[PDB]
Amino acid sequence: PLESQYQVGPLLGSGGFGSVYSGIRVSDNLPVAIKHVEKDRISDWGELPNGTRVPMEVVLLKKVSSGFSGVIRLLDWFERPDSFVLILERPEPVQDLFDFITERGALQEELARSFFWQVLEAVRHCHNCGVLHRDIKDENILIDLNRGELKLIDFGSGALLKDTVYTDFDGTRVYSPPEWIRYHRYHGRSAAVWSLGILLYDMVCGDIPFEHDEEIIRGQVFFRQRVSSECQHLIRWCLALRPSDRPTFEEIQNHPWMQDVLLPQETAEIHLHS
Ligand SMILES: O=C(O)/C=C/c1ccncc1
Repeated sequence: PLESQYQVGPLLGSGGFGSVYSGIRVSDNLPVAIKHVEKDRISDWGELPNGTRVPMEVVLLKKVSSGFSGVIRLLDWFERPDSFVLILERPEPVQDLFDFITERGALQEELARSFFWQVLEAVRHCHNCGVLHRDIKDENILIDLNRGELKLIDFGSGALLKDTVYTDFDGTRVYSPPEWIRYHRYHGRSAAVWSLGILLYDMVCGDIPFEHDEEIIRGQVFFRQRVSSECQHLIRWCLALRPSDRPTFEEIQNHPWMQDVLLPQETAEIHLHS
């Protein structure tokens, strides 16, 4: 069973992740996303509770699979001779944060607060399940427009979470920390916080703060839009040059700028026009 089980639709995305199609589960007309990954382009693999050799991506997705709606749910997968096919949940209507920001410019702080908070809950969920996403960015975040709920997608650059140093990286350079640029070394959590600082800046300014390696290393933050003093403080904190000067997830969520977040649904009512 595979072709009879899913009705394949139009292509959604095409990148370093691969080829993702809109789909419909023939069983109950459920909206799905059908992701194809070529074996030759897969650089690291693991194994399941019993399992054969599957892509790390599948390992990581199964580990964060649950009722929690903050991380994309892997519903099924198939192995073909030269590829793996991932059946993922698809919200509907949906828009990714990159497209959302492109369309609307810098986000109001209240909306950025709601979105960032949900990103924080989702990443914490990953870390708790032993999974490090390592490609946190606007493109890897879907917005369920009706419910006001965000979903982390694309675990294709991820790894098991560990407390020892990482010497490999294949996420997005412009979201990577100065210790990666300068040394090819990072730790998971502190590097995740850095990329979260980039994302937050992206939300409130409508573009990322650094384009080139030298800017990343210099770590000097210029605000191109009006941003409140506390948000600027949180952003600069996440983007501290020294990894150990960065806030913990707890400190991020305790920060004064993070107080009084909207519920996702209150968020959709106010900012998503539902
Ligand atoms: O996990 C991914 O790489 C992509 C997931 C996804 C889910 C719904 N729509 C588009 C992409």
